[PDB]
Amino acid sequence: ASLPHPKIVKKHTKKFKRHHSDRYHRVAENWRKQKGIDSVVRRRFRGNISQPKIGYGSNKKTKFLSPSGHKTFLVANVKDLETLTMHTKTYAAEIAHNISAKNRVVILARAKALGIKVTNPKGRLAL
Amino acid sequence: VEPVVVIDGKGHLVGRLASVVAKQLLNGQKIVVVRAEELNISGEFFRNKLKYHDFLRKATAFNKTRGPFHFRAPSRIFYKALRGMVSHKTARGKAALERLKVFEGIPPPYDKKKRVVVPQALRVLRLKPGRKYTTLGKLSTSVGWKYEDVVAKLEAKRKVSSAEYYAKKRAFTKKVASANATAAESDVAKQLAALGY
Amino acid sequence: TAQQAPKWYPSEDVAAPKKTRKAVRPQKLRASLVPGTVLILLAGRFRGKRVVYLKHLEDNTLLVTGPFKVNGVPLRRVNARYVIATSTKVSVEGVNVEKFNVEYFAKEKLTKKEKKEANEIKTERVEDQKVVDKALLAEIKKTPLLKQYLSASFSLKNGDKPHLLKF
Amino acid sequence: AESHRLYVKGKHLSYQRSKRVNNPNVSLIKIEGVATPQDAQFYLGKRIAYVYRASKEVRGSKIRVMWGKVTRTHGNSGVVRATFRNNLPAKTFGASVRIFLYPSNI
Amino acid sequence: FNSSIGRTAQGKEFGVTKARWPAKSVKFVQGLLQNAAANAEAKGLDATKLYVSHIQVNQAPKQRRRTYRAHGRINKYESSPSHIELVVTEKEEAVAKAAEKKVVRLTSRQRGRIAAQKRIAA
Amino acid sequence: VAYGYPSYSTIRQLVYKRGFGKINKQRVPLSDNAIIEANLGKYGILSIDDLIHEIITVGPHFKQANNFLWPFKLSNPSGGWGVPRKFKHFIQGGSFGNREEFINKLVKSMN
RNA sequence: AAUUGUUGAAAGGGAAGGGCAUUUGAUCA
RNA sequence: AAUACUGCCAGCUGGGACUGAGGACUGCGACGUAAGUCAAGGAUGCUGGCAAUGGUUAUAUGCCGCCCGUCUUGAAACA
RNA sequence: CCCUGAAAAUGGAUGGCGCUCAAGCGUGUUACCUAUACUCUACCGUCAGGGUUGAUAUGAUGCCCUGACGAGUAGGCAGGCGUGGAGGUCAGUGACGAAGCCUAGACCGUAAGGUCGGGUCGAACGGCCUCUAGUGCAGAUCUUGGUGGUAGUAGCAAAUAU
RNA sequence: UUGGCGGAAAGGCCUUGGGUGCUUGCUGGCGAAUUGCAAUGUCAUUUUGCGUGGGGAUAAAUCAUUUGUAUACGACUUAGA
Repeated sequence: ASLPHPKIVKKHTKKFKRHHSDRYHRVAENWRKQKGIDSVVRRRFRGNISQPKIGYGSNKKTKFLSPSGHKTFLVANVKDLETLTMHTKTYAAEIAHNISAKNRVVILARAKALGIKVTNPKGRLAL
Repeated sequence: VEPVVVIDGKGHLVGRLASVVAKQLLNGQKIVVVRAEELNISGEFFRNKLKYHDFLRKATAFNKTRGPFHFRAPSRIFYKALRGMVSHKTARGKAALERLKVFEGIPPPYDKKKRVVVPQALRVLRLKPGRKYTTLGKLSTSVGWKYEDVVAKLEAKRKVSSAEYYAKKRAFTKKVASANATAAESDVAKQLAALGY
Repeated sequence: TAQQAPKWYPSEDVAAPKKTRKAVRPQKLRASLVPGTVLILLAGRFRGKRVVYLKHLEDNTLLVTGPFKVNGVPLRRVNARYVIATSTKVSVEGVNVEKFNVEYFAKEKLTKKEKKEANEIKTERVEDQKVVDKALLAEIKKTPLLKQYLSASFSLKNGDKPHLLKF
Repeated sequence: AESHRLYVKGKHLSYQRSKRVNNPNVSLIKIEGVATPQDAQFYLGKRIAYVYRASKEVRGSKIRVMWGKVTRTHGNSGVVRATFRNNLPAKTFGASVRIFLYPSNI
Repeated sequence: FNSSIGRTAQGKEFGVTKARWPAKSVKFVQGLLQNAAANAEAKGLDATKLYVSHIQVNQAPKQRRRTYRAHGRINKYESSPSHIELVVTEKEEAVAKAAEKKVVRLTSRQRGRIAAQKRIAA
Repeated sequence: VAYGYPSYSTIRQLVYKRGFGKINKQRVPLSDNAIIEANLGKYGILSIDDLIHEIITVGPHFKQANNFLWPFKLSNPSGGWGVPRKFKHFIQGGSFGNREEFINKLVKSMN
């Protein structure tokens, strides 16, 4: 139930990790630009990691688009769900982690009634 | 084409043969080299003896057991020549090396198989007439090889056996040629000649 | 609200495609492909088996025959890129191929859910095949060794180079 | 018939590479019986198949094939350049692949 | 933990060359083994098929002490207490029910091929 | 640089293939005579053939005709430069220097 | 978290760690 | 006379690879006397298979890859 | 061209293997391989030249068209993520589970970061427009706490002896 | 199945007589399909365990004690139904 859109292509499907993250525990897996005078990553040698650049972006037509073709929208109540009544073709509901099951079931029922796709249907539900 | 290619070492230049065999092994063809003691190298015997002495001089100072292993057998010399050509450190180079089998003389599992020569690595086809060459067997036995007589006796016995086999094969071939000649001058023969085969 | 509001929503109205100036034209077959030509199939079940080209169907597949008293390939359609046309040719004059057409070979798309997890031919198709092959062998028998030639299957031997072989 | 072959033997030499930089997207295939580009300009556009075998059945068969096509000629020894849908695992530098005769123009 | 320890021939049966004969650890392990045997007997498990299926030794909080060194320096002289746990089980493993059916997906060409083999072979 | 006397055929090929104009300081491709007439009609040039004529035969408005055309961005020669070292004179065996009528082959190879 | 013990998985011819592409194993809509 | 060499064709044609962007019409052209058509300001038609492709991670393979930060013209340094 | 002149200390350098009508040397001619170089195309960002209140229809800081460019230390400017608090709003979430932690599970964004699935867990927490700062760590022989290789190792040998 | 040759890595080769098939050397008959325009369209070999029949025999090493041609411990060398 997605509008006709061009095939989503990603110029870099990998994750940009900080240098020496796998070497030192203090260095977390969050990108930080190397500002050292003799940093090989900063000097962009051959065989090292790749810094994020402006060219690694994505097409604006297929930006913020899930693989199912529906944009992700965070909802918290039935009133929030009513917002995407005439925009179910491009936006998909997503229940946040702070909603209990007693409201999750009602939200799912309303989404089914209004034909709104939910990205997390099996959330906090009995197995 | 052949799964295993047997190459004779007679009258073959060591460097050119080593390059050809290394290229074939990297391509992925199984190669066995026989009679490596008859390999010929350009230059004089004294020249190659001095070169081998210079190679022998190289050794690790602190522990000579960890230095370069100067193998003396002609087959091992050929193997070292090919190893200096193939990247033995990599797994692909290791596989190419295990694809190689170098022997002195004609082993029992290879005497009864066809032997192949390399036309682009032969002394009689590359070296200028009148140029001085040497024998790998003589160089090895002057450097320290100690099995020159054993391989010579084995080669003589194998040559006698192969001569008897070739006498029998020549008799059979003469009989087959006579049979083909008798079968010729027929309608099938004329049709085959018209169609080429 | 976890997310306040999207300021502008894209309109969920589909846009018609622009008019395309891409017409269709009949396929131009190779000069070596002419009805009555002996062909060798490269891909499929009946590969290597030798067949005879009869008619060019409108769906850009050649109508081919494997006359059933020779090698057993049925009257089928074959792609132009999976056939080699040999030099020898047997004419197909007097053999009617007007009945065969695209809707003759109806797929009748198989049912979806009920798959062949475990465990036929039409008498009309058998009749058309017999009618064709009768005249096919009637003409083929005029020249020697064609029957055995077509019964045999093509194969590549050692030392055979296709770029120097005149098929 | 003892022989049932409808393809041409080929050897996977290596990728289109340089002294220190290699490109896995394009490979080099050597064809037996071809020695010059003049006769190498016949197996162009043909489909090359790597037919390997695994120990786990995927869809009823343990034999899996990787498909590609011949793009152009590489060198004067008859070697050709090949582009595959999935690049070869680089462990097959010398493996035997099957170059089919389709699409056939002759 | 066999760095710079002596070698012996009593450990040849295990394939190692460096082995020792601990005393306090052996007594503690034997006591806990007898406790586990008593627990199993109280529960109702016969000792015929009882085997030690799990054991674990962790490091407990250290009992800090003091030592005296040269030039009036104070150093670190604590102990390394052990937290020991073990589980014995009755051994019983004859056979299982294997895996599920593992339904395979068959292409139309594959189905035709198997049909041909069935029709041709007896 | 390498420079030489061009011919009518190579001039026409260059203008047809890589012919680009300069309108409003922009590189607008020339695929119709209307743009050429609009941007050069004051000088009597109104078609691509007229522009080619002004290029081949130097006339009163050759300066404006050349200034209207964007410099041609050619590729590397298809058949190669033909010399082992480009940075040597043509008499010395390189692409550097005047090539006279030989520039036509190089230009068509690069175009 | 540093550190440590068991279970389950992988690798280990004088290091490990990373990037470019893929096979195989595990997992995933 | 023919041929070698160079240059031209707004002469024809065989084979192979990459790319499919734009989304009712607007303009410049051709065929067609005329309806209408077109390779003409960005690819459509038909058909086949499946309901495996692909994402994350480990190993393996071919190639590349010196230790982070500072001082310095010069750092990885035996600073 | 080659040879004597021409002798330095760990064992080694046209990179080596090796090469002799060379795979050495000078010159003449073709084919072949490649740079983040050149030409075209797809996408992102920046700049420039413009169109678009004749609307229900909102963001003219919005949308669209065309062209050109995209390196970089110190440094400047601009656009954004996140943290502790305050105002307005979501008559926001939550003991049927808020915060926190774990999670070679998944999604979005080039990136800082955000979100979902599961386990532990037990009372608070979040989005939007702004204001405020004791607001982001990888080092400073940085301050405090804890923990590893060394390492079950050195050692537990003066003072006659059990 | 009879015999012979081969020790370098022989582990293979030749040969004698019979049996079991095929024989496309030549001439006929029969069936080939509904696998759908190609989707490797298997039949080869490298180990481990399991199950079925025939066939071959019922052994050593280490620790423990001790010996000394031996030694830091290892290890070597011995012995004791």
